[PDB]
Amino acid sequence: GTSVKPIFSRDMNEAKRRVRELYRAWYREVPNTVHLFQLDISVKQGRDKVREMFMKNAHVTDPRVVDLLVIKGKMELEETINVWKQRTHIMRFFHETEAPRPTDFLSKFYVGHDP
Amino acid sequence: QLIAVDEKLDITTLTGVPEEHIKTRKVRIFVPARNNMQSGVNNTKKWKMEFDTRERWENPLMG
Amino acid sequence: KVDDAKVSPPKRAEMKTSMESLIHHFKLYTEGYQVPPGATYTAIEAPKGEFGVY
Amino acid sequence: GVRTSPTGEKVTHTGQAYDDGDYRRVRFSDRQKEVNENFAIDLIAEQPVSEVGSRVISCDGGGGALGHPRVYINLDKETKTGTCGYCGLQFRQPHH
Amino acid sequence: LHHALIPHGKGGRSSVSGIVATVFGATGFLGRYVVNHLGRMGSQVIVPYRCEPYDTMHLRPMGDLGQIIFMEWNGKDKDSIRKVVEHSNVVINLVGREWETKNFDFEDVFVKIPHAIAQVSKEAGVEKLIHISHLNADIKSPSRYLRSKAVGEKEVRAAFPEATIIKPSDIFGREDRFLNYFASMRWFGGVPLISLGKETVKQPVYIVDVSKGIINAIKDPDAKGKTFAFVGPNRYLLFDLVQYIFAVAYRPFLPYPLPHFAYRWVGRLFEVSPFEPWTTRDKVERVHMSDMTLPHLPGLEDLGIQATPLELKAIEVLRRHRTYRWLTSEMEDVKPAKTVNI
Amino acid sequence: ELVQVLRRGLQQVSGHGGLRGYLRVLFRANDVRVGTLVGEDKYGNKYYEDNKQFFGRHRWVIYTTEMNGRDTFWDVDGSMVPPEWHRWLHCMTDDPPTTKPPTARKYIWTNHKFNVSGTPQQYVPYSTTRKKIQEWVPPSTPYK
Amino acid sequence: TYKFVNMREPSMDMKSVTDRAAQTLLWTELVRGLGMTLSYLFREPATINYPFEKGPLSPRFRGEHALRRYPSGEERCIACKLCEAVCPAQAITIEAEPRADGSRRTTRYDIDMTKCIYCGFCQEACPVDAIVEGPNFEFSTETHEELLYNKEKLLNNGDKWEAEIAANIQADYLYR
Amino acid sequence: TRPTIRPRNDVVHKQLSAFGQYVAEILPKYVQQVQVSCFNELEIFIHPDGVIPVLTFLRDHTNAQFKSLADLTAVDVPTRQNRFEIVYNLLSLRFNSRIRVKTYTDELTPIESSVTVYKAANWYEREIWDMFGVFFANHPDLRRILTDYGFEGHPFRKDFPLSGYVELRYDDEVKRVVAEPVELAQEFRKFDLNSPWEAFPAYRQPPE
Amino acid sequence: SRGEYVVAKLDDLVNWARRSSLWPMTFGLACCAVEMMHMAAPRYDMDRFGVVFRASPRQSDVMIVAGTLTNKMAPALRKVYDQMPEPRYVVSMGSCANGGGYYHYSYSVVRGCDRIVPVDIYVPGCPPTAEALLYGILQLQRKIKREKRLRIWYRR
Ligand SMILES: CCCCCCCCCCCCCCCCC[C@@H](O)O[C@H](CO[C@H](O)CCCCCCCCCCCCCCC)COP(=O)(O)OCC[N+](C)(C)C
Ligand SMILES: NC(=O)C1=CN([C@@H]2O[C@H](COP(=O)(O)OP(=O)(O)OC[C@H]3O[C@@H](n4cnc5c(N)ncnc54)[C@H](OP(=O)(O)O)[C@@H]3O)[C@@H](O)[C@H]2O)C=CC1
Ligand SMILES: CCCCCCCCCCC1=C(C)C(=O)C(OC)=C(OC)C1=O
Ligand code: SF4
Ligand code: SF4
Ligand code: SF4
Ligand SMILES: [Zn+2]
Repeated sequence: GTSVKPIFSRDMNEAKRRVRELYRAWYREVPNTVHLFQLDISVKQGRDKVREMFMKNAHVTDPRVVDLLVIKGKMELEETINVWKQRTHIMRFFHETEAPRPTDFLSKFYVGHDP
Repeated sequence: QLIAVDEKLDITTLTGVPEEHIKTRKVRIFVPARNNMQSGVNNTKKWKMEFDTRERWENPLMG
Repeated sequence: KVDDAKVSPPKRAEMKTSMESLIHHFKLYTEGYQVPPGATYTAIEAPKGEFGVY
Repeated sequence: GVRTSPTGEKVTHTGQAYDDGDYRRVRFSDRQKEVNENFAIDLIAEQPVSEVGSRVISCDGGGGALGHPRVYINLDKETKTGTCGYCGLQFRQPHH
Repeated sequence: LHHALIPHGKGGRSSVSGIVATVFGATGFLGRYVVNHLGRMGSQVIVPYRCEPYDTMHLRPMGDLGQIIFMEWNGKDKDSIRKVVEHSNVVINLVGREWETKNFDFEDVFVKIPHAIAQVSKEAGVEKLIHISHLNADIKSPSRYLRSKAVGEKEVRAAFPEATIIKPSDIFGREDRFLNYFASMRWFGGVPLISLGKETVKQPVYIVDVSKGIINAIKDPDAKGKTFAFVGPNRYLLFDLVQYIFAVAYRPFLPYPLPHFAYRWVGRLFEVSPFEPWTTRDKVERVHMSDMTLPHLPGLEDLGIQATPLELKAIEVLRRHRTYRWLTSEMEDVKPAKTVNI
Repeated sequence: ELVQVLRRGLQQVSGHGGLRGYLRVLFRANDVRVGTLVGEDKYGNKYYEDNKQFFGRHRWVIYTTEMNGRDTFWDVDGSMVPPEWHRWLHCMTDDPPTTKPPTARKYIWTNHKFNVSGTPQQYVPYSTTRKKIQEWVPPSTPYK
Repeated sequence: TYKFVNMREPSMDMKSVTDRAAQTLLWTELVRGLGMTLSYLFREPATINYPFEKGPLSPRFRGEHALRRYPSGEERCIACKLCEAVCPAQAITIEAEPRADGSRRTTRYDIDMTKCIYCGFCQEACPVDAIVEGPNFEFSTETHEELLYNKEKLLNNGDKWEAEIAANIQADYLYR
Repeated sequence: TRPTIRPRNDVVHKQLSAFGQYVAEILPKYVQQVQVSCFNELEIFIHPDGVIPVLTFLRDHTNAQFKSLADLTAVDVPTRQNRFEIVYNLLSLRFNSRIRVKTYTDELTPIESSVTVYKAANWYEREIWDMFGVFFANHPDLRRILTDYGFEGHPFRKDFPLSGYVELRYDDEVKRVVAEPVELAQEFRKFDLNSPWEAFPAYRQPPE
Repeated sequence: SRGEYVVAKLDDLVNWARRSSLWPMTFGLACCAVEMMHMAAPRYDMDRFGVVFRASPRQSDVMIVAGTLTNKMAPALRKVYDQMPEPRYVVSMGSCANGGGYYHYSYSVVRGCDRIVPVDIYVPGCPPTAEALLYGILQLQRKIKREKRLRIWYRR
């Protein structure tokens, strides 16, 4: 039984429903974010980034963890809609200044000691 | 009323830790050894969790 | 300050004269004093209102 | 006791001087290198050795409470003088 | 490799890259981006400056403590060059003017100064030299600016045989004189174009692309004695390019043909300014000159760089030129221009 | 009592060494008060006191016009005050370094220097420790 | 035990009513405020003529750091590293080794003046009065790097300010 | 004892013990423990379900009248199965007294919001959610309060690094403030201060 | 040369005008600002030097960063710095603004305002005394006096 108290959803299906509503809200919001913040990206880039951030957590199987992720995503959306975030806060999702760190063994061996 | 989750605990997606510092880290769990310079044993009572040692380099301006 | 060299540092003249004073100065300025385990909430009437520390 | 390195750089009392091929020398171009000229080792070597007539002497660095913690130095060896571990003053029993 | 010059760290602000670079002309358009890219990864940067120190302040946050060092230099003095290149293993030359003054002509800034820098760096022991030329540099070129570029690159190659020569083509960016120039041409009502800009082809290149190419050429071991051409991914007619510029800035486009001699006279008229001229005869010459095609030279793709199309980066330059009514218009709204790609 | 303050003004004019001295002190220190001279520096600063002024205005320094290497007719700053007159001037003591001179030491700077920031004499930090790891030097002879 | 600040009733007689009406119509309290400002106008200002006049300080004042010497010229510091241990901001960095004469001395003694909080804990923790906070406070720089003090800079500060530092310590040491 | 030792107050100790017994008797369903410290402070350890009732009882009851919420905070103890310790501090002006109410939770179990009992809790609860990641159910407006916009993680957790994971600087290429992985020119120097000799025999633990 | 003399005199005039009228923005973050408030107090009277606080960044000349700069605040500081018209100067006051100070190793503190804006003068202290800040402003005045913009333009 494990006797755990829920946050919002009884099982994974209502969690998936809440995920879909949050995705709908973000997808609707993206063009307004592009217009208001005066971003150089296109609406396609923003919606692809929203999809990427959603798929970053696609492996979660605990409804409580999914509920907390939806709560945090709703917090982020409320921050974005009210222009509490600035252009820098939105653009931090794209890592435009960090150089691309290689993945293969040889390049890591050449560069330094990190695994 | 309870929901009876049946999956092992996993909070990696909620701690805000970057990916590199989850899958590439190795933590050691151990009772620290007594400092051989002293006879007191009060520091050998608890368990410690520590991370693997990464690179340290000399700063060019000050050393 | 309280006349307890395990909590308050001794005078500089005593630290430069007595072995116990030097040892206690060394340990109070390197490690500090151990505080017995426990939790307190202490409040005062600061000029802006009740100021407290847990 | 300053000394100049073969590149023209002053060698500090810690013996630190940049190598002739070290790029960090560029930090001193159009500027200077801060070097303290009063080398403490020479200044403490300049002091005379005090003759005292006891096997154990006491040293507190002078100035009473304004010096260092008071220590006691043994003077039984005639091969070497007794050196204070704090201030570096030397003491000895009269010989010869 | 001189242990103090061994790379260390993660490649960030507090790391050591092993690069000590003296960047001549770092207080200009390309120089600030080059200095920023060097200071991102923890390089030691030497900035020779002739201007007022107030004009160098924007370069200060670009590096960690002690990693950016400002020294005065004189182009006509070799001792200054020697002083600023003594302890460097990389020297980059970005000295240039798009007009001539009473103390420096095109020969002074594109032949004599690069030759002095190259010779002093060679005799001082500098291992790597990067020299910047123009894609359209030509000894027979009508413009003096490209003739001087060709002579100077020949002289630099003579003085520093192992140098790397990079030939970009009309860099565009936030502080450029390419998109801002055409955008500012709106203040005269109509846009004067020689032959309506119908027999001119341009291949502009992004500023970040050129800076990353220079950084990679510094870090590339095979790029020692090569010559590179930095161009964009698309070729445009001048008419279509200016029309697209005015469309992105949401300004009324009124192009008209102006004969070559009349435009040269206008440039000569504008040359009389004691301050920075709005245009010159040389500028008029270079604007209407077609960008050369040099397929025998390595490009940005040979240095691991994918050239950024203008249609992605033009808004960040031209949104400043819009009125209040059109400030918030999105990037994908202005229908990219037609491209003559071979 | 108006004539009294007018006479005090004329006395301040006459006590600065004429009209030229009055103008020099007006345009150098924005003040024309007259006080009893306490002492002079080896650099040229003159120190005056006036116990009838309130705490803060009862001690002051007229700076020299020529310090170590620079012309200080207009460019003066508080860092030019030597440590002994620094202690006197900031009211950390009631005794001038004339009546109570400091203790002489062989290591004490015989010449005070002001703030040297922005000059070729500025302090540049550097690491004062020796190289930690020594590299192996390969032999200079061939191996076959 | 308490008091009220705003619990007084105005009298309702004709005299008080007329006084309040005249106050309303002729603005007497506003004239009182004007009179207070006018009184302040003719007072002597509290301004001092900086930099020619300086604000008062104390022998306990904590300013720029310095490293001291014994009267023989030998360094007082013995690399015990108590100041480094006590520093609340970790502004002190120390490395030591035996000297060529076997003495216990530092090879690196750096203070990050942009990390320092100028609390004086280091000179309390020092057992030999080696590191002090001097009386100097006018040492603004033009670059960040100039505020990273190494051992040479601190020894120069000590050699430069020793005359004032010793007098301040002589004035204060019986309270410590 | 004498001069250097803090004196005791037996009257207050007895009064606090009696009132703790009173509260424990009145609410056996939720109260798990009652304690009175040597410096006369009363603590009541309750079950998480009783947050709203117990607090309500301590606010509205005639004999308690703990009408002021002085402080509400969390304490993180990683070695416990229930990681987070939620602490309420209450002041009663009528009886000139203070009380502490302590409960527990983990990373995934919500706690009931107390804004219906004390309005002052609102921001406090937000801070807990900001600083430790504890979710409060039925909070009228729950969101970050102290950290920067978009900040990931909860910094007051013991396993959160002191300097965090990202740092900020102005980048001129993008003409804006950017965030990058942290690098420190001087690493924070860890000190090992604990003595290997025991200090307080009164708190010695069984050797297991 | 007549032209060199003319540009030198004009440089002198403009430098005198710019350093004799320095208007810092009404901008403070932490305890250091309190000491800044003591520099405008009657004892030091910064207004007697020509130094007047102005709230609008468009009407100000100097940024005095008096207090800790957090990560949440850095974009606002950069924004109100960018909105200062030129010529503009920045004075970093106190340990927190200089290098982070007491909170250098925090997760939410910028380790020195010079990571965000260029800095002309660093005023050490925690906090610097009002007199030390006044010394910093006078040193900035001297630095402005050392400017040679028109001479550099003439020698181009
Ligand atoms: C007519 C309308 C058009 C023109 C509008 C402007 C009019 C001209 C402006 C009036 C000029 C007067 C300013 C001169 C004041 C200088 C005072 C003195 O202090 O300057 C000293 C030296 O002077 C400066 O170096 C140069 C200033 C003099 C300017 C050169 C004269 C050029 C005049 C040309 C006018 C032409 C106008 C445009 C014509 C088209 C430096 O001292 P400083 O360090 O500060 O003070 C330290 C503070 N202490 C004293 C308390 C210790
Ligand atoms: N801009 C473009 O579209 C592309 C330019 N590249 C080449 O790349 C080089 C740099 O480009 P860019 O930054 O845009 O040009 P800029 O005019 O913007 O900057 C030129 C730099 O060189 C310095 N400089 C110029 N003249 C002198 C001189 N007589 N003495 C000393 N220093 C001088 C300037 O210093 P200061 O500020 O003091 O004047 C400045 O730092 C140039 O040689 C240019 O020809 C070639 C293809 C096109
Ligand atoms: C004009 C009279 C002096 C005003 C000085 C303006 C200083 C502006 C700093 C902003 C600020 C204000 C207003 C302020 O009131 C305050 O106290 C809470 C601060 O924290 C120290 C501040 O930083
Ligand atoms: S004054 Fe305080 S913060 Fe500064 S070095 Fe000394 S102990 Fe450290
Ligand atoms: S300055 Fe004093 S406390 Fe610090 S290492 Fe030296 S002797 Fe020890
Ligand atoms: S430097 Fe010190 S006084 Fe100034 S803001 Fe920071 S903590 Fe406060
Ligand atoms: Zn001794």
